[PDB]
Amino acid sequence: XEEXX
Amino acid sequence: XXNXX
Amino acid sequence: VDMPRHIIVDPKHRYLFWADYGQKPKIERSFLDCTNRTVLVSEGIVTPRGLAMDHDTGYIYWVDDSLDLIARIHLDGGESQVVRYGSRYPTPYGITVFGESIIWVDRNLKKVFQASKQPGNTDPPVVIRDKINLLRDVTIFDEHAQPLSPAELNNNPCLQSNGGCSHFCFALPELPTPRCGCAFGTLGNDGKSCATSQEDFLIYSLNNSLRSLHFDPRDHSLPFQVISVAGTAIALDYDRRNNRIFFTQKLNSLRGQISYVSLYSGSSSPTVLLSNIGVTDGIAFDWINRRIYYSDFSNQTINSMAEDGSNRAVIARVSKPRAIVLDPCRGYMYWTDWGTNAKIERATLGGNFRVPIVNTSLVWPNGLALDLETDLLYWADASLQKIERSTLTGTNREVVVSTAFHSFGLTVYGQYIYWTDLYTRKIYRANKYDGSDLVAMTTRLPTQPSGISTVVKTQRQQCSNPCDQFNGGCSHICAPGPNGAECQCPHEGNW
Amino acid sequence: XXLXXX
Amino acid sequence: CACDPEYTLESDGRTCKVTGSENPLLVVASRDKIIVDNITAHTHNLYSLVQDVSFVVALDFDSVTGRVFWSDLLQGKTWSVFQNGTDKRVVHDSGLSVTEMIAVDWIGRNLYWTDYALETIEVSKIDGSHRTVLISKNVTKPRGLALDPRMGDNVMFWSDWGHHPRIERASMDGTMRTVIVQEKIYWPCGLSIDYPNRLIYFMDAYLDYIEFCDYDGHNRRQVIASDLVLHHPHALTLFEDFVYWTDRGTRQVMQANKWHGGNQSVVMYSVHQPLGITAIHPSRQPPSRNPCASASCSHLCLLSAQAPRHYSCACPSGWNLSDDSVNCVRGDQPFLMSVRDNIIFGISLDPEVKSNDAMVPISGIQHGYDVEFDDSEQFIYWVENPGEIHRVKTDGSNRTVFAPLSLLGSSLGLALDWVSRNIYYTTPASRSIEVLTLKGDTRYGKTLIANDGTPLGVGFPVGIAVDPARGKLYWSDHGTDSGVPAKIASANMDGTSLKILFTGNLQHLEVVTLDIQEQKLYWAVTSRGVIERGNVDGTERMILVHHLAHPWGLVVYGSFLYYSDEQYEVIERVDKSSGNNKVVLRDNVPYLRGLRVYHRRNAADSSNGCSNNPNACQQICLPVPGGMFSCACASGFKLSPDGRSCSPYNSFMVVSMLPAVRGFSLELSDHSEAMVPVAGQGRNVLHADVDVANGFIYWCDFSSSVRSSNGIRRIKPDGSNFTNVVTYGIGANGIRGVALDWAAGNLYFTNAFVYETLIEVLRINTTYRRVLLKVS
Amino acid sequence: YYTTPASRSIEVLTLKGDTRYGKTLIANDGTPLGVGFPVGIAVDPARGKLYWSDHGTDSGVPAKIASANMD
Ligand SMILES: *[C@@H]1O[C@H](CO)[C@@H](O[C@@H]2O[C@H](CO)[C@@H](O[C@@H]3O[C@H](CO[C@H]4O[C@H](CO)[C@@H](O)[C@H](O)[C@@H]4O)[C@@H](O)[C@H](O[C@H]4O[C@H](CO)[C@@H](O)[C@H](O)[C@@H]4O)[C@@H]3O)[C@H](O)[C@H]2NC(C)=O)[C@H](O)[C@H]1NC(C)=O
Ligand SMILES: *[C@@H]1O[C@H](CO)[C@@H](O[C@@H]2O[C@H](CO)[C@@H](O[C@@H]3O[C@H](CO[C@H]4O[C@H](CO)[C@@H](O)[C@H](O)[C@@H]4O)[C@@H](O)[C@H](O[C@H]4O[C@H](CO)[C@@H](O)[C@H](O)[C@@H]4O)[C@@H]3O)[C@H](O)[C@H]2NC(C)=O)[C@H](O)[C@H]1NC(C)=O
Ligand SMILES: *[C@@H]1O[C@H](CO)[C@@H](O[C@@H]2O[C@H](CO)[C@@H](O[C@@H]3O[C@H](CO)[C@@H](O)[C@H](O)[C@@H]3O)[C@H](O)[C@H]2NC(C)=O)[C@H](O)[C@H]1NC(C)=O
Ligand SMILES: *[C@@H]1O[C@H](CO)[C@@H](O[C@@H]2O[C@H](CO)[C@@H](O)[C@H](O)[C@H]2NC(C)=O)[C@H](O)[C@H]1NC(C)=O
Ligand SMILES: *[C@@H]1O[C@H](CO)[C@@H](O[C@@H]2O[C@H](CO)[C@@H](O)[C@H](O)[C@H]2NC(C)=O)[C@H](O)[C@H]1NC(C)=O
Ligand SMILES: *[C@@H]1O[C@H](CO)[C@@H](O[C@@H]2O[C@H](CO)[C@@H](O)[C@H](O)[C@H]2NC(C)=O)[C@H](O)[C@H]1NC(C)=O
Ligand SMILES: *[C@@H]1O[C@H](CO)[C@@H](O[C@@H]2O[C@H](CO)[C@@H](O)[C@H](O)[C@H]2NC(C)=O)[C@H](O)[C@H]1NC(C)=O
Ligand SMILES: *[C@@H]1O[C@H](CO)[C@@H](O[C@@H]2O[C@H](CO)[C@@H](O)[C@H](O)[C@H]2NC(C)=O)[C@H](O)[C@H]1NC(C)=O
Ligand SMILES: *[C@@H]1O[C@H](CO)[C@@H](O[C@@H]2O[C@H](CO)[C@@H](O)[C@H](O)[C@H]2NC(C)=O)[C@H](O)[C@H]1NC(C)=O
Ligand SMILES: *[C@@H]1O[C@H](CO)[C@@H](O)[C@H](O)[C@H]1NC(C)=O
Ligand SMILES: *[C@@H]1O[C@H](CO)[C@@H](O)[C@H](O)[C@H]1NC(C)=O
Ligand SMILES: *[C@@H]1O[C@H](CO)[C@@H](O)[C@H](O)[C@H]1NC(C)=O
Ligand SMILES: [Ca+2]
Ligand SMILES: [Ca+2]
Ligand code: NI
Repeated sequence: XEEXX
Repeated sequence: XXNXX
Repeated sequence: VDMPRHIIVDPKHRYLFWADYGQKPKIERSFLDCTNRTVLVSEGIVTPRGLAMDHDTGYIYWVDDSLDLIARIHLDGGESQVVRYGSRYPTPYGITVFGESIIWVDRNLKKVFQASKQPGNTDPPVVIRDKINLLRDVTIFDEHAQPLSPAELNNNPCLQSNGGCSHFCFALPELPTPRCGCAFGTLGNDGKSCATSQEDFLIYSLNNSLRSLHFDPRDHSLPFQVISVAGTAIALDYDRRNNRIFFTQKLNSLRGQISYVSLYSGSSSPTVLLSNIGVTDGIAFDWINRRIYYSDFSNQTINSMAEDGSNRAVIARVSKPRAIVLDPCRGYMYWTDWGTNAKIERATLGGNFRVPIVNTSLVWPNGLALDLETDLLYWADASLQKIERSTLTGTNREVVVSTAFHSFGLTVYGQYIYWTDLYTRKIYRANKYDGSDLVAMTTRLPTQPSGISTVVKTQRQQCSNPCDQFNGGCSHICAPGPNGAECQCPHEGNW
Repeated sequence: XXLXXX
Repeated sequence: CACDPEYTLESDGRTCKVTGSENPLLVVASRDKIIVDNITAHTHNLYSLVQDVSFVVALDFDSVTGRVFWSDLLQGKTWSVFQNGTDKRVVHDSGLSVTEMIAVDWIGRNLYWTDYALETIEVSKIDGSHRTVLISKNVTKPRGLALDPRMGDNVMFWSDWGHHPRIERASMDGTMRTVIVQEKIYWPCGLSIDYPNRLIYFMDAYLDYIEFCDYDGHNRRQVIASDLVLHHPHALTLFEDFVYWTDRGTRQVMQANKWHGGNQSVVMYSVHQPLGITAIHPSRQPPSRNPCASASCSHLCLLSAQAPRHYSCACPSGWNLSDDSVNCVRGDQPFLMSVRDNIIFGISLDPEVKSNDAMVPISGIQHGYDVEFDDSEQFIYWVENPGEIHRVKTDGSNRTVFAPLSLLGSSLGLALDWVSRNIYYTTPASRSIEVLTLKGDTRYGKTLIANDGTPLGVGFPVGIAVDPARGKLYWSDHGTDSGVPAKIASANMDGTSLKILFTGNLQHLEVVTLDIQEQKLYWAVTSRGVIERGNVDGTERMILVHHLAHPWGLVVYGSFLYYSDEQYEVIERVDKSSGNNKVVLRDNVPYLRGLRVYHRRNAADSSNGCSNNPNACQQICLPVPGGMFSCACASGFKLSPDGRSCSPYNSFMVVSMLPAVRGFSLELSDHSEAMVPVAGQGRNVLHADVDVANGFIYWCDFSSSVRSSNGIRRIKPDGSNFTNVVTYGIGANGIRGVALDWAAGNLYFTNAFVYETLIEVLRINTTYRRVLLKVS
Repeated sequence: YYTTPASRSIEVLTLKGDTRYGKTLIANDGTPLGVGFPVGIAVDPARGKLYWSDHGTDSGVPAKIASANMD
């Protein structure tokens, strides 16, 4: 539940 | 497929 | 071989032009009925996308994306004049002529151009609009481009009351009288009215309909206008004396039905004979004894009825019956079984002395046809994909068409055998002796052609019926036989 | 089937 | 009745059978498999000839070596193998593209084929040594092909399904070309020859028939016609009173009697469409004397129907047949290399020649934009999408991937420095201009110019032109938002002195090019549809051509300028001083791209520092104006104080992006990549940390969906010794932070579980791992 | 007034009454004076003037600030 491409 | 009208 | 793609019509000169961009590209000119085909351009043309006409000068303009060429030619023929060509005309796709200027669209450049129609002009074209995606065509909407006065149309017929023609009015280049065309049936002696063919033709069943087709492959006129019916029409046979077609119907999963429809000018709704009967896969009419024979598949019975309905009787029990054919003048009746063992069976028309005629190499013998003119039996097996012929004894078995596809209807008339194919959705024909002249009678139909019959205006074999005399001595039902009239009892109980 | 082999 | 020596009359007195033995085989091409059918007595035995096939199309065999030849459509190659399955080796490794059919000349030892995309008929030796285009004149869609090499006939047949379909006959050297069948065909598909009776069998897929006819086209008969058995026949071969054909519509191989078309039966069914078929037997290839056994022809020696010699000498693409008519010389004249999507062609500079056979075509390109060449060694260079540069010789040999260009994106432009042996290219993805060395056995590459914020950096470079003497790069540039303007720019070839030459109404700027002799730049602007000129001084500027649609490529050679318009689908020649004499070279050519002229330029006519002083620099040499040279080093290395040797980049900074990890120097004047970039598949970087003493860079990957893409990795700044550091026990959210203790050798990191978070330690080069804190 | 970059036109629509009436004012002819790719539009009801910003095209029409009467 965080930042990815 | 099947032999029907 | 030809593929006409873009077609234009000229009511003034009374000609029909079209472009062809397949193998052997060309521009063709023809009458309004497509009967005097001539080629205008056939050299230095590849992929003519579109063509247009200026009526006041009588030139045909066309565009070649494969040659980057815009050219024009007179109606009467001669030499092609190059209007515009070169690198700066990559893909002209559509053209039109208005007054002194031509207007065309270019697919690559996404522009609609306007330039002088006269060849050898060197003025750069003006752009009407730009950045239009996927341009295909351009046409002029003007009264000047579609003249209506008789003087401006060279006294064209069909301007008043359709020239008196019932269906179609085709003018001819220099004649003062129009050639009336017929959508269905044949043109009468009156020369402007249409009636039924009054000749021999095929009939076939299709979804919701009974449809008609001429024997001549080069005659495209319908012998009669399509008859519309409720439910799928599965099988049909023709009654000469009353000029009506007896045909069967399929409703729901199991609700079969039998009806008849008249081919006279009345053309009323089809009159029902039975309802609530099982699915019926074939039907035959006895012209001598005036009884109808039909097969019920869902109920494993072949049964007989009078032409009025009335008395009904079982003729045989059969594992999977399809087609039936009758030979009343010799008292014999044939039918096909595609059950656990597939076989063709023969009995008297009373249903007695049942014997199998051919009971080897058969899997789905759907179709059956008997030829009285040569005394041979024909059948079409859908699993083996073959049409075969034999003597009525089944001795001289021969293939007549190998790879027949998924045969269902079969009939024979003159020198040819006609069959319906459920796989390709076409009717084919072939020579009845050796299958040589094989052509497709129909294009790929929109749904499966379910059964086929002839319509014959001449009486068939007219042997004397022994059953009329005191009902042939029987108490209820009687049918002709090899020796004498054979009695049957109704199915309403035990007899 | 369309004639082109690709 | 009588028959040829290969046959014997039977007791019937009118039927002949083969001499005996050899058990004739029938070989069929299905997409994945070459099926062999061994015709043992009356039955059939099916098995695969070869294990490693992608899409087989054509088949033929050689009776003298016992080899089976095939074309693979997806690989773009011709192969052969022995009939027993051993010694698989390549015949043509490049330059085929939808090769339709093959025919082996067992007497002349030659190999003929038809090609659909090239629209040619080509011939080569049975080893594929020498290649030329035999017939291209009126050829549109050649498919079927057959030969009669027996002395006295020496004719070839082919079928064309173009706009005017026909079957043509010609001598096997392509001289006496004539049309034999043009009357009742729509889709001619597959040909075969009955050698004993001298009949040619052909088929049609639209009219659905099989017919045979004599060599002159007269006595034609129908074998199978008006028969629903034929759906879409493709290839045909006959043997002993039978025809075997492949039908693509019904996907099965059929047999029938070759005279009356009866006795029809299936030989085999196929899951895929069966395309080619051939019957392997000595009967299928009768022996004859070889007229060219004693010939002195260099290169190809082709059999011919000419009575005296029955042979003619021919020579590959790019050679002239000398006046001796036995020897051939190299055609050193220039030719225009027309880059297109999916193929690069070599066309003659003469507009009257429409052959496209100046070089062996380079098929199988993807997203083709630009090209370069090195006349020495005769190599052609183009870039491939995945970030590679490929090479091939003008004769189709030595096609290999030369070197990897960039790990950060795909390159667009190309330019070759032919005296220092360097290649300059643009990579608009990473927005840099870099160089790569052609000399030596080891590849070295340096980013020369990068996108800093200033007007002088590259914004989005499209084209490159190099001037070996006077040592300047020129490039065309679309600019960037809030930085670099759309411009024509120049630099020293070492990247030192950035300069803006022209800026103005350039919006859809295309490739730049240079006329070295006149020292003027040329470029095209799509937004205005013009081609412009300009001095390299940046002073004089003018419009040369008007009213273009979408110029893509342009090149200046001699007194003429050649440009290709992608929207007009044309290649045109104009004078380089003005438009004036417009001449069209090619038209109706789709997918046009950049252009280049292959011509003789030598290291003698122009020299610079890097040519005068080889071995001065240990890695890269870059010339600069005034005849001097600058040494340089590959990515990850810095030039030593000696100005000649290379050393690892001791001081730089690390920036981490989600796609990659990259290093930049502290001194802003150095645009080179100070570290070999960590990129490629499986990279999703959150943070990076460094280990200066031991020379390592630690980073943590992240992946929400795919596991094993989570963890900590290490790598040296030179790109060596990649190793996973932490892999086990990563939380649902990955390692969210990394910190290295350079004194104690401890590595701190954070695990991010869904409702928990750990701080952990790991001793480097050691399995000891501990949790320090757990928080919620 | 509104711009339709999909159709390369500047159009008008009527607010008064229960029946809507719409017209296209300027389209993309070959000339630079036409509409290339309209982004913004500002109208001056008095003095009867209409102003728009154009991205231009790969054609005669350049990137420009253009003006026209509201007819
Ligand atoms: C292999 O075979 C090919 C084809 O037969 C030969 O190629 C020809 O070679 C000759 C000799 O080099 C070329 O002739 C030269 O062409 C140059 C370019 O000319 C352009 O303009 C002319 C029209 O004026 C066109 O015909 C031509 O296609 C070009 O567009 C000229 O600049 C050269 O001129 C120089 O020499 C002449 C003659 O002495 C002088 O008068 C001039 O002042 C000048 O010094 C020259 O004419 C010819 O163009 C080539 N043809 C092709 C198709 O490219 C190969 O030479 C041959 N190779 C071998 C070794 O056998
Ligand atoms: C975990 O394990 C890894 C190996 O898997 C270790 O990695 C090695 O770390 C050592 C650290 O010393 C590295 O050794 C260093 O290499 C440098 C590069 O050498 C090149 O250049 C020198 C000239 O400067 C040449 O002599 C040499 O041939 C090479 O061309 C050297 O510059 C370093 O020199 C230092 O140590 C030497 C020896 O004591 C002294 O003489 C010098 O003055 C100087 O202090 C040094 O030799 C080694 O390269 C690493 N190998 C790998 C595979 O990367 C990690 O260190 C270890 N992890 C931890 C945290 O300990
Ligand atoms: C599969 O079939 C091929 C074709 O028959 C076999 O190739 C042949 O193999 C033999 C034995 O190795 C070769 O014999 C040698 O011939 C040379 C003369 O050319 C002679 O000097 C040697 O002493 C030897 O006799 C033969 O040349 C070769 N055929 C060809 C055309 O090259 C192959 O061996 C078979 N595969 C297997 C696994 O058996
Ligand atoms: C084929 O025949 C069936 C009925 O036998 C047609 O079915 C009707 O379709 C229309 C809509 O097109 C419905 O409103 C009717 O209620 C349907 N009738 C029944 C009995 O279901 C069908 O349209 C025909 N299709 C074609 C292509 O001929
Ligand atoms: C297929 O039909 C043939 C037709 O003759 C059947 O052969 C007859 O079989 C009966 C019963 O065995 C014999 O009494 C006849 O003498 C046979 N006729 C001849 C002339 O052979 C045959 O039995 C049928 N096959 C099947 C499986 O029913
Ligand atoms: C095709 O099959 C035949 C056999 O049906 C092969 O010929 C025989 O192969 C066996 C293999 O052990 C040998 O022992 C025999 O001596 C062969 N000859 C004969 C006459 O039986 C034949 O080799 C096969 N064809 C190919 C080339 O695969
Ligand atoms: C290629 O095709 C063209 C067009 O059919 C041929 O040109 C024709 O040649 C014949 C003589 O063979 C002349 O009668 C025609 O007038 C020519 N037509 C035109 C428009 O030029 C040409 O000969 C063929 N060339 C080759 C090499 O086959
Ligand atoms: C197919 O092959 C068979 C042999 O396997 C041929 O057999 C002959 O067929 C005719 C048909 O009228 C018979 O009269 C002959 O007696 C048969 N001869 C023999 C020796 O069996 C047959 O001719 C071939 N098919 C065609 C269409 O000709
Ligand atoms: C181009 O490829 C050929 C092979 O097709 C190379 O020639 C071989 O080079 C190796 C080098 O060790 C020799 O051992 C072989 O004897 C050569 N001949 C063959 C037929 O393999 C050639 O070196 C390549 N050229 C370049 C510049 O890469
Ligand atoms: C039309 O076709 C007929 C029949 O082929 C022909 O005789 C006639 O000359 C043609 N043209 C005219 C003027 O009817
Ligand atoms: C089959 O015959 C039965 C009587 O035996 C009859 O009730 C039924 O209608 C027929 N077929 C159907 C529709 O099941
Ligand atoms: C590191 O890289 C060198 C050179 O690639 C290699 O020889 C060596 O085995 C590697 N060592 C380790 C521990 O990865
Ligand atoms: Ca075109
Ligand atoms: Ca077909
Ligand atoms: Ni562009």
